[PDB]
Amino acid sequence: YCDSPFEKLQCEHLQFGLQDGFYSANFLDDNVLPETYVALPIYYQHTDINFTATASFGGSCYVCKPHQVNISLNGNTSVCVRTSHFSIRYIYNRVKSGSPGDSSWHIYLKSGTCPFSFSKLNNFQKFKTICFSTVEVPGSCNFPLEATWHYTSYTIVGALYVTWSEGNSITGVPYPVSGIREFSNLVLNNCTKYNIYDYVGTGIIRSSNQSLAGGITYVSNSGNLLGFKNVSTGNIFIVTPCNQPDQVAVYQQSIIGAMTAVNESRYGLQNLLQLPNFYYVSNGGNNCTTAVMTYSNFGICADGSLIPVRPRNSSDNGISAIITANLSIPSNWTTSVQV
Amino acid sequence: IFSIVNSAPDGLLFLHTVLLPTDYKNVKAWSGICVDGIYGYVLRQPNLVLYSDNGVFRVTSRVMFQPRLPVLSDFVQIYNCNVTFVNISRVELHTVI
Amino acid sequence: EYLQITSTPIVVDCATYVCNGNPRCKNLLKQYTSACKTIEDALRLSAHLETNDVSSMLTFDSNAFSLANVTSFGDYNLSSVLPQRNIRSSRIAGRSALEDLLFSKVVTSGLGTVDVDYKSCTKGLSIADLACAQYYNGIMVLPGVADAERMAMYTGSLIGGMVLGGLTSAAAIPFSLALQARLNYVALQTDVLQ
Amino acid sequence: VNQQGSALNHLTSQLRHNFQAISNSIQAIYDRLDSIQADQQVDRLITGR
Amino acid sequence: VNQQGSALNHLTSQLRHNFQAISNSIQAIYDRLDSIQADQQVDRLITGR
Ligand SMILES: *[C@@H]1O[C@H](CO)[C@@H](O[C@@H]2O[C@H](CO)[C@@H](O[C@@H]3O[C@H](CO[C@H]4O[C@H](CO)[C@@H](O)[C@H](O[C@H]5O[C@H](CO)[C@@H](O)[C@H](O)[C@@H]5O)[C@@H]4O)[C@@H](O)[C@H](O[C@H]4O[C@H](CO)[C@@H](O)[C@H](O)[C@@H]4O[C@H]4O[C@H](CO)[C@@H](O)[C@H](O)[C@@H]4O[C@H]4O[C@H](CO)[C@@H](O)[C@H](O)[C@@H]4O)[C@@H]3O)[C@H](O)[C@H]2NC(C)=O)[C@H](O)[C@H]1NC(C)=O
Ligand SMILES: *[C@@H]1O[C@H](CO)[C@@H](O[C@@H]2O[C@H](CO)[C@@H](O[C@@H]3O[C@H](CO[C@H]4O[C@H](CO)[C@@H](O)[C@H](O)[C@@H]4O)[C@@H](O)[C@H](O[C@H]4O[C@H](CO[C@H]5O[C@H](CO)[C@@H](O)[C@H](O)[C@@H]5O)[C@@H](O)[C@H](O[C@H]5O[C@H](CO)[C@@H](O)[C@H](O)[C@@H]5O)[C@@H]4O)[C@@H]3O)[C@H](O)[C@H]2NC(C)=O)[C@H](O)[C@H]1NC(C)=O
Ligand SMILES: *[C@@H]1O[C@H](CO)[C@@H](O[C@@H]2O[C@H](CO)[C@@H](O[C@@H]3O[C@H](CO[C@H]4O[C@H](CO)[C@@H](O)[C@H](O)[C@@H]4O)[C@@H](O)[C@H](O[C@H]4O[C@H](CO[C@H]5O[C@H](CO)[C@@H](O)[C@H](O)[C@@H]5O)[C@@H](O)[C@H](O[C@H]5O[C@H](CO)[C@@H](O)[C@H](O)[C@@H]5O)[C@@H]4O)[C@@H]3O)[C@H](O)[C@H]2NC(C)=O)[C@H](O)[C@H]1NC(C)=O
Ligand SMILES: *[C@@H]1O[C@H](CO)[C@@H](O[C@@H]2O[C@H](CO)[C@@H](O[C@@H]3O[C@H](CO[C@H]4O[C@H](CO)[C@@H](O)[C@H](O)[C@@H]4O)[C@@H](O)[C@H](O[C@H]4O[C@H](CO[C@H]5O[C@H](CO)[C@@H](O)[C@H](O)[C@@H]5O)[C@@H](O)[C@H](O[C@H]5O[C@H](CO)[C@@H](O)[C@H](O)[C@@H]5O)[C@@H]4O)[C@@H]3O)[C@H](O)[C@H]2NC(C)=O)[C@H](O)[C@H]1NC(C)=O
Ligand SMILES: *[C@@H]1O[C@H](CO)[C@@H](O[C@@H]2O[C@H](CO)[C@@H](O[C@@H]3O[C@H](CO[C@H]4O[C@H](CO[C@H]5O[C@H](CO)[C@@H](O)[C@H](O)[C@@H]5O)[C@@H](O)[C@H](O[C@H]5O[C@H](CO)[C@@H](O)[C@H](O)[C@@H]5O)[C@@H]4O)[C@@H](O)[C@H](O[C@H]4O[C@H](CO)[C@@H](O)[C@H](O)[C@@H]4O)[C@@H]3O)[C@H](O)[C@H]2NC(C)=O)[C@H](O)[C@H]1NC(C)=O
Ligand SMILES: *[C@@H]1O[C@H](CO)[C@@H](O[C@@H]2O[C@H](CO)[C@@H](O[C@@H]3O[C@H](CO[C@H]4O[C@H](CO[C@H]5O[C@H](CO)[C@@H](O)[C@H](O)[C@@H]5O)[C@@H](O)[C@H](O[C@H]5O[C@H](CO)[C@@H](O)[C@H](O)[C@@H]5O)[C@@H]4O)[C@@H](O)[C@H](O[C@H]4O[C@H](CO)[C@@H](O)[C@H](O)[C@@H]4O)[C@@H]3O)[C@H](O)[C@H]2NC(C)=O)[C@H](O)[C@H]1NC(C)=O
Ligand SMILES: *[C@@H]1O[C@H](CO)[C@@H](O[C@@H]2O[C@H](CO)[C@@H](O[C@@H]3O[C@H](CO[C@H]4O[C@H](CO[C@H]5O[C@H](CO)[C@@H](O)[C@H](O)[C@@H]5O)[C@@H](O)[C@H](O[C@H]5O[C@H](CO)[C@@H](O)[C@H](O)[C@@H]5O)[C@@H]4O)[C@@H](O)[C@H](O[C@H]4O[C@H](CO)[C@@H](O)[C@H](O)[C@@H]4O)[C@@H]3O)[C@H](O)[C@H]2NC(C)=O)[C@H](O)[C@H]1NC(C)=O
Ligand SMILES: *[C@@H]1O[C@H](CO)[C@@H](O[C@@H]2O[C@H](CO)[C@@H](O)[C@H](O)[C@H]2NC(C)=O)[C@H](O)[C@H]1NC(C)=O
Repeated sequence: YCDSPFEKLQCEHLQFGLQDGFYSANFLDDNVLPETYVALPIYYQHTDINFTATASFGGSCYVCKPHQVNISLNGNTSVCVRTSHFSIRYIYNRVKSGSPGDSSWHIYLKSGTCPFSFSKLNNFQKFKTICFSTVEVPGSCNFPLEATWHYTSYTIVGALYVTWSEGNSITGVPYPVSGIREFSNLVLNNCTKYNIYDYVGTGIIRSSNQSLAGGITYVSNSGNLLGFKNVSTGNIFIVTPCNQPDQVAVYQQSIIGAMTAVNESRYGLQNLLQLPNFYYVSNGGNNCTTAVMTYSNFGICADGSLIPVRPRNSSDNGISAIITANLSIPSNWTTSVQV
Repeated sequence: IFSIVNSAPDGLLFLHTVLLPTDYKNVKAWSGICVDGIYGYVLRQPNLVLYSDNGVFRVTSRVMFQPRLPVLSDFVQIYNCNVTFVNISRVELHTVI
Repeated sequence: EYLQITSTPIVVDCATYVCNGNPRCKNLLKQYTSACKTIEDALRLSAHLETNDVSSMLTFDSNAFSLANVTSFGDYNLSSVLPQRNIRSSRIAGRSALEDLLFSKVVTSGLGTVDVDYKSCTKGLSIADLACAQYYNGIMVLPGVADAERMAMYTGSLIGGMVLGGLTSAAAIPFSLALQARLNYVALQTDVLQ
Repeated sequence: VNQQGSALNHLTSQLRHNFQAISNSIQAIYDRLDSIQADQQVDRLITGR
Repeated sequence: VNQQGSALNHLTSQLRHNFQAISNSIQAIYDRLDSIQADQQVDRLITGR
């Protein structure tokens, strides 16, 4: 079971039991995160699109095929957007017979040939024109429709035909916020999933105050964001990832200490030192006088305490000089062997 | 002193043999003999020490301790007698050489 | 003359460099579990081997160290080389009067390989530096063994060894005489007055 | 010192080159396509890196 | 000796990685597709190896 702080290192490296030495560790966590969106100024205009499907059953055979199925977009056969924002759904009507007899039949969309997905169109995806339709037209991909009885036998019923063309004018929205004049959002102080001037990623956004004039985006030399700037003012913001890797030391099937970069306690360890370029977290004493592991400029001993490394003692006497004094000349000799 | 060679996995393994001092000895050194204040003698080779213990003069090396007796074939003439020399007259030169 | 004796150790992280902390890569890198398990150890083995050799030559002597003072060098003004004694800290000896002029030239322009501190790359409140910009990609630079102090204890123990003649326990011959013994090696000096 | 600097400056600069995929940022790949289609794209970057 | 062993252990382990093809074994490729279509797949492994 992957529950204990040490039981996770094995669970991460896919190994039953570990050797002695230093190991790298960075435990991620899957969760749900809020979403922020900042874009260049533009006005707001919205539209809504449904996608309904009603059915009836019971002709001669049930588990074979449904009797009839209807597909329509907003009641029409083709509807598309002259506006700047849109959002699409999918609705299956189960109150056709009053009593919900549709409990047995499952109907859902499949994955077609388009280079996107129906369920992820509401995200901040950008196009030029779309013009959905429910009839065949040349040059258009499609999403098939499926019907099944308790997941025994599958069949194809209909399809949804969609066109597009690359552009930067029409953007999808998760849901129609009403009463606003410029769609924007910003969540600070803990991890989010930002979409800022066509940049996507994760991190924490904090405020600051620096005196800089020029661009509205400071990227690194590897394509990642480091800080942007609100255009209607002078304040800037800072973006940093919220998961930093560490270094763990393993000795005799247990964790001795770690060298983190965050000023807090760690994976079962309590005490906290402060080295010149990082922090050290352990739970040992300070009375050890031995060494079992070695690192750049210090040696971690058995219980976790730090011990500095010492140089080697060696004494020598220089060459003799012509002088009227007292000298020292070797008298007896011994041998030794080196390899 | 010498060395020994033995083989190993795709290589060689040497076995050196060196010496190491254990005990030292204290010596009352000198720097040369100046006779009659003007004529002076010094040792030609720069690896010899002229010393004297309790009245007798001997010559040894500087790396090991191998005393022996001095001979006239080890001295050159270094005239004008630096001050920190041994004061001795020519009539008694045979007591050191 | 200048010689190079060591380089800087680099330790990299596989899962962070391959993708920036996405919790979905790790489900795909499991099929490559031996692809980068052989990289971290391949780097850390050489990084460990370097220190076992660099620290094996940097010895230290105590008696010869005490003779490195400027008062025991005759009339040869060598005071711009000897290490500085007191720094008002817990350091036996610091940089010399000449090393500072060397470090004022180049090492201040490296900006990405020397004495970086990782305690500040995790607080924000400013645009990230160049050194902290790489730490977000898993590249970490370990500290070296030869710091400012050990190099001032190994060099000072060699500069002070010249005046240490073959006298008794701790006597020091004048430096005007340490050259008379190094000139007789060439030819026997036959001049009474120097 | 210049040679030491250039080696890391070259290593950190190869994350910009997207291989034969949609984009060079994985959060964008997992934001557009579903789970069954993004696995054929992510490995194209993984093998290059 | 460890360094000598690791070099061959790394070389013999790169036959597992299938490139942008169907599988990492050529017999499987020729067992599924016809002759006119497997030639655009085999070369993707040949160039990598
Ligand atoms: C092409 O377009 C480019 C984009 O616009 C353009 O680059 C930009 O050039 C402008 C020049 O005006 C940069 O402006 C900044 O201005 C700051 C404000 O102070 C100055 O500007 C005021 C308005 O002009 C003046 O009034 C002001 O005088 C007043 O204030 C004085 C001080 O208080 C006072 O004494 C006076 O009496 C008066 O009251 C002043 O003149 C300024 O702070 C800022 O400083 C830069 O330079 C300093 C010295 O080098 C640095 O200390 C500082 O950190 C800034 O340098 C950074 O940027 C440099 C260039 O990129 C780098 O070389 C530096 O190393 C440093 O880079 C670090 O920091 C970056 C973030 O800032 C980071 O991204 C790096 O990775 C690195 O870590 C600066 O002068 C504007 O900043 C420039 N744009 C960018 C992005 O840098 C370019 O010039 C155009 N090309 C051509 C040919 O024209
Ligand atoms: C960028 O943002 C950051 C944060 O995001 C800003 O940092 C903060 O800046 C605030 C000021 O804008 C700081 O507020 C200080 O508050 C002190 C009192 O707080 C105590 O008491 C409260 C309860 O009342 C308590 O909650 C709190 O915790 C504290 O215990 C004030 O005393 C202080 O003012 C003092 O200093 C100013 C001028 O400061 C000068 O010197 C600074 C270095 O010491 C230097 O950094 C400054 O730039 C400046 O040169 C002075 O005016 C004050 O009073 C003087 O004048 C009166 C006459 O009016 C005179 O009678 C008196 O004798 C003094 O001569 C006083 O001495 C602050 O207001 C806050 O602490 C900061 N936060 C942090 C974490 O540092 C930052 O300012 C922003 N800007 C920049 C450019 O970075
Ligand atoms: C990494 O994180 C660690 C934390 O895990 C940091 O360690 C602490 O760092 C602090 C600052 O460097 C150390 O000082 C303490 O600061 C506390 C907060 O004060 C700051 O913040 C407030 C705003 O919240 C601000 O207004 C203020 O100006 C400061 O900036 C203080 O509360 C704390 O006081 C503690 O001690 C006093 C009594 O101390 C006196 O008496 C001692 C003998 O008893 C004597 O030895 C001391 O020297 C001193 O003379 C105590 O009264 C405080 O409150 C207790 O008592 C009241 C009732 O009396 C009770 O209500 C309350 O709950 C407490 O029980 C308090 O205990 C310090 O001044 C702090 O010491 C560090 N902690 C440790 C364990 O070392 C570290 O700094 C971080 N690293 C970096 C780089 O940032
Ligand atoms: C080269 O080598 C040769 C031989 O190999 C050296 O010759 C010998 O040099 C020795 C000097 O170290 C001589 O020993 C001294 O003997 C003195 C007595 O001699 C008198 O009596 C004899 C007859 O017995 C007579 O022939 C002679 O002419 C004299 O009249 C001692 O007094 C003297 O002791 C002195 O030093 C000790 C040192 O004690 C501690 O203190 C030091 C700090 O000051 C410390 O650093 C040391 O390490 C040490 O631990 C001191 O305690 C003595 O103090 C006594 O006297 C004071 C009054 O002055 C009194 O108050 C106190 O209570 C003590 O009672 C005293 O100052 C030496 O032991 C030896 O005789 C010589 N032998 C020959 C054959 O020549 C030559 O010196 C070497 N040259 C060089 C340059 O190294
Ligand atoms: C998916 O979509 C389809 C397509 O729309 C949909 O099918 C419609 O279903 C609705 C549901 O009720 C039907 O609505 C009814 O329409 C009646 C009018 O029917 C006309 O056509 C009759 C013949 O059509 C059948 O036969 C031909 C072959 O000949 C076949 O191809 C057809 O597919 C179909 O099976 C015809 O007999 C009928 O004539 C009547 O009316 C005239 C006067 O106009 C009279 O003189 C005749 O004697 C006869 O009575 C007519 O021409 C309509 O009458 C009916 O009325 C209901 O409501 C009133 C109240 O207003 C009640 O009083 C009455 O009793 C009825 O309950 C009702 O409106 C519609 O006709 C279907 N469409 C077609 C083309 O047939 C599916 O339902 C959709 N799926 C789901 C799950 O809903
Ligand atoms: C930092 O670390 C060091 C070392 O790691 C540490 O030193 C330890 O300190 C603790 C506590 O002070 C010591 O534990 C105590 O030991 C007491 C006895 O130790 C002395 O006596 C030893 C022999 O005694 C036995 O034999 C005689 C007969 O000969 C018999 O009468 C006695 O009853 C007893 O059976 C002696 O060997 C030992 O010497 C050690 O050190 C020297 C070098 O200095 C070395 O040469 C020796 O070989 C040996 O290693 C020492 O002189 C003991 O009485 C005492 O018992 C208390 O606790 C028990 C419960 O456990 C109670 O029941 C009892 O009533 C007492 O209250 C306790 O066990 C420990 O021995 C030290 N370790 C060493 C190696 O010296 C420091 O304390 C640490 N901290 C600091 C700040 O420095
Ligand atoms: C090469 O060799 C030289 C040899 O000279 C060496 O230089 C010496 O280095 C040592 C370092 O150990 C220096 O020793 C220091 O002495 C400090 C004392 O001097 C200060 O204090 C004087 C007053 O103290 C008197 O009164 C107190 C009681 O209040 C009493 O205890 C004292 O013993 C003493 O009697 C003060 O007069 C003096 O000022 C002099 O100099 C100024 C100019 O700077 C001049 O204007 C004055 O008129 C006066 O002449 C000076 O201010 C001492 O503080 C220091 O440390 C001690 O104190 C700390 C606590 O603070 C303790 O923790 C520590 O253990 C010490 O006890 C230290 O001992 C010595 O002064 C140097 N001498 C010279 C001439 O420079 C070089 O370093 C060598 N080089 C190398 C590379 O090794
Ligand atoms: C099984 O029964 C169904 C209906 O009971 C037959 O098919 C439908 O019959 C209705 C009669 O009201 C027509 O309105 C539909 O148009 C018919 N559907 C189709 C697709 O033709 C069917 O013929 C019977 N036999 C089978 C399925 O073998």
